[PDB]
Amino acid sequence: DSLPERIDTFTELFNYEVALKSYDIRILQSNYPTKLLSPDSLLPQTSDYPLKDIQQLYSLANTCRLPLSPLITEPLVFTRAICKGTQLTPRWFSRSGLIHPGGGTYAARYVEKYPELRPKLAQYMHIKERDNEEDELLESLQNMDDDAINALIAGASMFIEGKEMWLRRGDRYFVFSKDVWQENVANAGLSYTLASQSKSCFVKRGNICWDVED
Ligand SMILES: [Cl-]
Repeated sequence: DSLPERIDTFTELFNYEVALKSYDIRILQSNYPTKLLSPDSLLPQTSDYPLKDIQQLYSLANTCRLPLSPLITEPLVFTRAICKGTQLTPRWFSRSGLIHPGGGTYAARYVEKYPELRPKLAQYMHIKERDNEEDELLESLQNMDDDAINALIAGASMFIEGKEMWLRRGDRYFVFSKDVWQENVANAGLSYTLASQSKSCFVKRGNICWDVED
């Protein structure tokens, strides 16, 4: 038929009423903001901060003995609270950028100093900083590779999370079992390769590099 047309046919073989799970995209967005799912949040934040100011903030946090920069005003109060032992409310976390200029969240660093506030501030931590002390959606999110999580952030058509496949259909994502989606791959006339394990990924849908079968 066509490689891209076979992927359109692939999505039509699914029964979106007998899906193992289903998630409203707007609900998922309010429970998990992008900054708390994104792999870039765990990195030093050189895209939003100048490398020189990141150095000065880290030096102030290491010693506890306020640099002049236009962006470091919010990170500076976090450093003050950490050094002096003062409090920051959940209101503060909800209105912050959530991400510390050195990577990771403000809520995880704060909970490292006050471990008893973990339940109150868990929703402000990155999914990779949470231990899941309460969750099925959090567990699926945590087991997504960087390409699958970034494809969920972007609203991509589909992606493989472990053994299950998530497929978008409007404002929801439907999750299907390994047996159901693998048979549809053969029923459509397709082969797949994970983006992380492929040399070339020219027909990419999320975390999936599609090809024809033989
Ligand atoms: Cl897509």
